[PDB]
Amino acid sequence: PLTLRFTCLGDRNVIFFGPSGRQDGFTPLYDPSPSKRVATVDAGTYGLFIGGVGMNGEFADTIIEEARRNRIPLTATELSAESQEIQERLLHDAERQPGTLVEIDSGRFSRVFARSFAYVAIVPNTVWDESETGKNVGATFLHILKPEVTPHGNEMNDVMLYTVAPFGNASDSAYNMAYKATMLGIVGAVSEYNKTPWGEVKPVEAIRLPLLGAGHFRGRRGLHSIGRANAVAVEAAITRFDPRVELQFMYEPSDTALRGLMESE
Ligand SMILES: Nc1ncnc2c1ncn2[C@@H]1O[C@H](COP(=O)(O)OP(=O)(O)OC[C@H]2O[C@@H](O)[C@H](O)[C@@H]2O)[C@@H](O)[C@H]1O
Repeated sequence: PLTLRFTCLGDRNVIFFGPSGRQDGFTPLYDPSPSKRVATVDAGTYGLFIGGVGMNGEFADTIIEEARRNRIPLTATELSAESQEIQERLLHDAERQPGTLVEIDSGRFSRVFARSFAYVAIVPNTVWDESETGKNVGATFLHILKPEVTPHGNEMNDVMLYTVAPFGNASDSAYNMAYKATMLGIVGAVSEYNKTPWGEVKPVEAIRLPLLGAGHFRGRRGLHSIGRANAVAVEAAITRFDPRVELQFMYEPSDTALRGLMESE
Protein backbone atom coordinates (compact mmCIF):
# COMPACT_ATOMS: atom_id res chain seq x y z
CA PRO A 1 0.00 0.00 0.00
CA LEU A 2 1.95 3.00 -1.31
CA THR A 3 0.76 5.96 0.76
CA LEU A 4 1.47 9.46 -0.56
CA ARG A 5 0.28 12.77 0.88
CA PHE A 6 -0.90 15.13 -1.87
CA THR A 7 -0.63 18.90 -1.51
CA CYS A 8 -3.14 19.64 -4.28
CA LEU A 9 -5.71 17.59 -2.35
CA GLY A 10 -5.20 19.73 0.75
CA ASP A 11 -2.68 17.48 2.50
CA ARG A 12 -4.58 14.21 2.09
CA ASN A 13 -3.10 10.72 2.21
CA VAL A 14 -3.92 8.74 -0.93
CA ILE A 15 -3.10 5.06 -1.37
CA PHE A 16 -1.83 3.34 -4.53
CA PHE A 17 -1.74 -0.47 -4.59
CA GLY A 18 1.03 -2.18 -6.55
CA PRO A 19 0.68 -5.53 -8.32
CA SER A 20 -0.56 -8.59 -6.41
CA GLY A 21 -0.22 -12.37 -6.40
CA ARG A 22 -2.39 -12.70 -9.50
CA GLN A 23 -1.86 -13.29 -13.21
CA ASP A 24 -3.52 -9.91 -13.76
CA GLY A 25 -2.16 -8.13 -10.70
CA PHE A 26 -5.51 -6.53 -9.87
CA THR A 27 -6.20 -5.42 -6.31
CA PRO A 28 -8.86 -7.43 -4.46
CA LEU A 29 -12.27 -5.75 -4.23
CA TYR A 30 -12.32 -6.23 -0.45
CA ASP A 31 -9.76 -7.37 2.11
CA PRO A 32 -10.20 -10.55 4.20
CA SER A 33 -9.50 -8.86 7.55
CA PRO A 34 -9.92 -5.07 7.09
CA SER A 35 -9.61 -2.50 9.89
CA LYS A 36 -11.75 0.01 7.97
CA ARG A 37 -15.14 -0.10 6.28
CA VAL A 38 -13.94 0.19 2.69
CA ALA A 39 -16.55 0.87 0.00
CA THR A 40 -15.26 -0.35 -3.36
CA VAL A 41 -16.50 1.33 -6.54
CA ASP A 42 -17.96 -0.85 -9.28
CA ALA A 43 -16.97 0.29 -12.76
CA GLY A 44 -20.55 0.05 -13.99
CA THR A 45 -22.10 0.05 -17.45
CA TYR A 46 -24.80 1.98 -19.31
CA GLY A 47 -27.29 -0.80 -18.61
CA LEU A 48 -26.90 -0.08 -14.88
CA PHE A 49 -26.78 -3.82 -14.10
CA ILE A 50 -24.25 -5.78 -12.04
CA GLY A 51 -22.56 -8.47 -14.11
CA GLY A 52 -20.77 -8.87 -17.42
CA VAL A 53 -16.97 -8.87 -17.38
CA GLY A 54 -14.12 -6.63 -16.23
CA MET A 55 -14.49 -5.28 -12.71
CA ASN A 56 -18.29 -5.37 -12.90
CA GLY A 57 -17.96 -9.12 -13.37
CA GLU A 58 -15.92 -9.45 -10.18
CA PHE A 59 -18.60 -7.82 -8.03
CA ALA A 60 -21.16 -10.28 -9.38
CA ASP A 61 -18.89 -13.31 -8.85
CA THR A 62 -18.01 -12.16 -5.34
CA ILE A 63 -21.61 -11.49 -4.32
CA ILE A 64 -22.86 -14.77 -5.79
CA GLU A 65 -20.12 -16.96 -4.30
CA GLU A 66 -20.80 -15.52 -0.86
CA ALA A 67 -24.52 -16.00 -1.47
CA ARG A 68 -24.14 -19.67 -2.40
CA ARG A 69 -21.78 -20.13 0.54
CA ASN A 70 -24.53 -18.91 2.86
CA ARG A 71 -26.92 -21.21 0.97
CA ILE A 72 -28.90 -18.40 -0.66
CA PRO A 73 -30.12 -19.18 -4.18
CA LEU A 74 -28.70 -16.32 -6.27
CA THR A 75 -27.85 -16.59 -9.97
CA ALA A 76 -26.10 -14.11 -12.26
CA THR A 77 -29.33 -13.39 -14.14
CA GLU A 78 -31.26 -12.61 -10.95
CA LEU A 79 -28.53 -10.28 -9.71
CA SER A 80 -28.36 -8.49 -13.07
CA ALA A 81 -32.11 -7.89 -13.20
CA GLU A 82 -32.58 -7.06 -9.51
CA SER A 83 -29.70 -4.58 -9.56
CA GLN A 84 -30.82 -2.98 -12.83
CA GLU A 85 -34.41 -2.38 -11.70
CA ILE A 86 -33.21 -0.86 -8.43
CA GLN A 87 -30.55 1.40 -9.95
CA GLU A 88 -32.99 2.37 -12.70
CA ARG A 89 -35.58 3.70 -10.26
CA LEU A 90 -33.00 5.31 -7.96
CA LEU A 91 -31.56 7.04 -11.03
CA HIS A 92 -34.99 8.50 -11.79
CA ASP A 93 -35.31 10.01 -8.32
CA ALA A 94 -31.67 11.12 -8.26
CA GLU A 95 -32.19 12.98 -11.53
CA ARG A 96 -35.40 14.50 -10.17
CA GLN A 97 -33.23 15.98 -7.42
CA PRO A 98 -29.59 16.52 -8.46
CA GLY A 99 -27.06 16.92 -5.65
CA THR A 100 -29.28 15.04 -3.20
CA LEU A 101 -28.98 11.51 -1.82
CA VAL A 102 -32.13 9.61 -2.80
CA GLU A 103 -32.94 6.20 -1.33
CA ILE A 104 -35.04 3.03 -1.24
CA ASP A 105 -35.37 0.23 1.32
CA SER A 106 -34.26 -2.59 -0.97
CA GLY A 107 -33.93 -4.86 2.06
CA ARG A 108 -37.69 -5.42 2.03
CA PHE A 109 -37.54 -7.19 -1.36
CA SER A 110 -33.87 -8.14 -1.79
CA ARG A 111 -31.66 -11.08 -0.84
CA VAL A 112 -28.61 -8.99 -1.76
CA PHE A 113 -29.11 -5.36 -0.73
CA ALA A 114 -30.07 -4.26 2.78
CA ARG A 115 -30.40 -0.65 1.62
CA SER A 116 -29.66 1.26 -1.60
CA PHE A 117 -28.93 4.93 -2.33
CA ALA A 118 -28.17 7.11 -5.34
CA TYR A 119 -26.68 10.56 -5.93
CA VAL A 120 -26.24 12.69 -9.05
CA ALA A 121 -23.96 15.72 -8.89
CA ILE A 122 -24.79 16.67 -12.48
CA VAL A 123 -27.79 15.64 -14.59
CA PRO A 124 -26.66 13.25 -17.36
CA ASN A 125 -26.84 14.63 -20.91
CA THR A 126 -26.78 18.29 -19.85
CA VAL A 127 -23.18 19.39 -19.31
CA TRP A 128 -22.10 16.91 -22.01
CA ASP A 129 -23.64 15.10 -24.98
CA GLU A 130 -24.34 11.47 -24.02
CA SER A 131 -23.94 10.55 -27.69
CA GLU A 132 -20.20 10.93 -27.10
CA THR A 133 -19.96 9.41 -23.61
CA GLY A 134 -22.81 6.91 -23.56
CA LYS A 135 -25.94 7.21 -21.42
CA ASN A 136 -26.32 7.45 -17.63
CA VAL A 137 -22.66 8.45 -17.30
CA GLY A 138 -21.86 10.13 -13.99
CA ALA A 139 -24.69 8.29 -12.25
CA THR A 140 -23.67 6.86 -8.88
CA PHE A 141 -25.24 4.40 -6.44
CA LEU A 142 -24.42 3.19 -2.92
CA HIS A 143 -25.67 -0.19 -1.72
CA ILE A 144 -25.39 -1.62 1.77
CA LEU A 145 -25.03 -5.39 1.46
CA LYS A 146 -26.98 -7.90 3.53
CA PRO A 147 -24.73 -9.99 5.81
CA GLU A 148 -25.21 -13.16 3.74
CA VAL A 149 -23.67 -11.65 0.58
CA THR A 150 -20.96 -9.70 2.41
CA PRO A 151 -17.45 -10.49 1.01
CA HIS A 152 -15.40 -12.78 3.29
CA GLY A 153 -18.32 -12.69 5.73
CA ASN A 154 -16.90 -9.52 7.27
CA GLU A 155 -19.21 -6.81 8.67
CA MET A 156 -16.98 -4.06 7.23
CA ASN A 157 -17.20 -5.24 3.60
CA ASP A 158 -20.93 -4.45 3.57
CA VAL A 159 -20.82 -1.34 1.36
CA MET A 160 -20.25 -0.98 -2.38
CA LEU A 161 -20.60 1.73 -5.01
CA TYR A 162 -21.61 1.61 -8.67
CA THR A 163 -20.84 4.25 -11.29
CA VAL A 164 -20.86 4.59 -15.07
CA ALA A 165 -17.72 6.08 -16.60
CA PRO A 166 -17.50 8.04 -19.88
CA PHE A 167 -16.46 6.22 -23.06
CA GLY A 168 -12.94 7.14 -24.14
CA ASN A 169 -13.96 8.23 -27.64
CA ALA A 170 -15.75 11.26 -26.17
CA SER A 171 -14.31 14.73 -26.76
CA ASP A 172 -11.69 15.91 -24.27
CA SER A 173 -14.22 18.60 -23.37
CA ALA A 174 -17.02 16.09 -22.82
CA TYR A 175 -14.76 13.40 -21.36
CA ASN A 176 -13.14 15.51 -18.64
CA MET A 177 -16.50 17.01 -17.66
CA ALA A 178 -18.09 13.57 -17.45
CA TYR A 179 -15.14 12.30 -15.41
CA LYS A 180 -15.40 15.06 -12.81
CA ALA A 181 -19.17 14.58 -12.67
CA THR A 182 -18.49 10.88 -12.14
CA MET A 183 -16.06 11.62 -9.31
CA LEU A 184 -18.29 14.23 -7.68
CA GLY A 185 -21.02 11.59 -7.62
CA ILE A 186 -18.86 9.00 -5.87
CA VAL A 187 -17.53 11.42 -3.27
CA GLY A 188 -20.90 13.14 -2.98
CA ALA A 189 -22.76 9.89 -2.30
CA VAL A 190 -20.29 8.84 0.40
CA SER A 191 -20.27 12.34 1.86
CA GLU A 192 -24.06 12.55 1.89
CA TYR A 193 -24.37 8.94 3.10
CA ASN A 194 -22.11 9.47 6.12
CA LYS A 195 -24.52 12.26 7.11
CA THR A 196 -27.44 9.79 7.16
CA PRO A 197 -28.42 7.84 10.31
CA TRP A 198 -27.07 4.67 8.69
CA GLY A 199 -23.92 6.68 8.06
CA GLU A 200 -23.49 7.43 11.76
CA VAL A 201 -23.67 3.70 12.48
CA LYS A 202 -21.93 2.34 9.36
CA PRO A 203 -19.71 5.21 8.20
CA VAL A 204 -17.67 4.75 5.03
CA GLU A 205 -14.07 5.55 5.97
CA ALA A 206 -12.30 4.69 2.72
CA ILE A 207 -13.05 4.31 -1.00
CA ARG A 208 -11.42 1.74 -3.29
CA LEU A 209 -11.43 3.15 -6.83
CA PRO A 210 -10.37 1.46 -10.04
CA LEU A 211 -9.09 3.67 -12.85
CA LEU A 212 -12.53 4.46 -14.28
CA GLY A 213 -12.91 4.18 -18.05
CA ALA A 214 -9.51 2.54 -18.50
CA GLY A 215 -10.78 -0.94 -19.38
CA HIS A 216 -13.37 -1.63 -22.08
CA PHE A 217 -14.51 2.03 -22.12
CA ARG A 218 -11.03 3.12 -23.24
CA GLY A 219 -11.69 2.81 -26.97
CA ARG A 220 -8.99 4.75 -28.81
CA ARG A 221 -8.20 7.00 -25.83
CA GLY A 222 -4.76 7.11 -24.21
CA LEU A 223 -4.23 6.17 -20.57
CA HIS A 224 -2.38 9.43 -19.92
CA SER A 225 -5.40 11.57 -20.78
CA ILE A 226 -7.43 9.36 -18.45
CA GLY A 227 -4.91 9.89 -15.66
CA ARG A 228 -5.34 13.63 -16.16
CA ALA A 229 -9.14 13.40 -16.26
CA ASN A 230 -9.00 11.32 -13.08
CA ALA A 231 -6.53 13.61 -11.31
CA VAL A 232 -8.49 16.78 -12.09
CA ALA A 233 -11.74 15.09 -11.06
CA VAL A 234 -10.42 14.01 -7.66
CA GLU A 235 -9.05 17.50 -6.95
CA ALA A 236 -12.45 19.07 -7.60
CA ALA A 237 -14.33 16.43 -5.59
CA ILE A 238 -11.96 16.84 -2.65
CA THR A 239 -12.26 20.63 -2.88
CA ARG A 240 -16.04 20.31 -3.22
CA PHE A 241 -16.78 18.08 -0.25
CA ASP A 242 -13.61 18.32 1.85
CA PRO A 243 -14.20 14.64 2.71
CA ARG A 244 -12.79 12.76 5.70
CA VAL A 245 -12.62 9.45 3.83
CA GLU A 246 -9.42 7.93 2.44
CA LEU A 247 -9.01 7.41 -1.31
CA GLN A 248 -7.52 4.12 -2.50
CA PHE A 249 -6.56 3.49 -6.12
CA MET A 250 -6.47 -0.11 -7.32
CA TYR A 251 -3.61 -1.43 -9.45
CA GLU A 252 -3.31 -1.57 -13.21
CA PRO A 253 -0.05 -2.13 -15.16
CA SER A 254 0.48 1.41 -16.49
CA ASP A 255 0.05 2.99 -13.05
CA THR A 256 -1.50 6.09 -14.63
CA ALA A 257 -3.73 6.89 -11.65
CA LEU A 258 -0.51 7.78 -9.83
CA ARG A 259 1.39 9.30 -12.74
CA GLY A 260 -1.54 11.58 -13.52
CA LEU A 261 -1.84 12.80 -9.93
CA MET A 262 1.93 13.28 -9.79
CA GLU A 263 1.47 15.57 -12.77
CA SER A 264 -1.29 17.36 -10.86
CA GLU A 265 1.18 17.43 -7.97
N1 LIG B 1 -11.39 -8.34 -12.49
C1 LIG B 1 -10.84 -7.03 -12.46
N2 LIG B 1 -10.60 -6.77 -11.14
C2 LIG B 1 -10.07 -5.59 -10.77
N3 LIG B 1 -9.77 -4.64 -11.72
C3 LIG B 1 -10.01 -4.89 -13.04
C4 LIG B 1 -10.54 -6.08 -13.41
N4 LIG B 1 -10.67 -6.08 -14.77
C5 LIG B 1 -10.22 -4.88 -15.23
N5 LIG B 1 -9.80 -4.13 -14.16
C6 LIG B 1 -9.27 -2.86 -14.16
O1 LIG B 1 -10.38 -1.85 -13.47
C7 LIG B 1 -10.54 -0.82 -14.23
C8 LIG B 1 -11.89 -0.88 -14.89
O2 LIG B 1 -12.05 -2.17 -15.53
P1 LIG B 1 -13.25 -2.34 -16.52
O3 LIG B 1 -14.54 -2.50 -15.74
O4 LIG B 1 -13.04 -3.52 -17.38
O5 LIG B 1 -13.30 -1.02 -17.43
P2 LIG B 1 -14.55 -0.05 -17.59
O6 LIG B 1 -14.35 0.75 -18.88
O7 LIG B 1 -14.65 0.90 -16.40
O8 LIG B 1 -15.89 -0.90 -17.72
C9 LIG B 1 -16.19 -1.33 -19.02
C10 LIG B 1 -17.06 -2.62 -18.99
O9 LIG B 1 -16.50 -3.49 -18.24
C11 LIG B 1 -17.55 -3.98 -17.12
O10 LIG B 1 -16.95 -3.91 -15.88
C12 LIG B 1 -18.62 -3.19 -17.16
O11 LIG B 1 -19.86 -4.04 -17.29
C13 LIG B 1 -18.49 -2.32 -18.37
O12 LIG B 1 -19.45 -2.65 -19.28
C14 LIG B 1 -9.38 -0.88 -15.33
O13 LIG B 1 -8.35 -0.09 -14.99
C15 LIG B 1 -8.93 -2.35 -15.36
O14 LIG B 1 -7.48 -2.43 -15.54
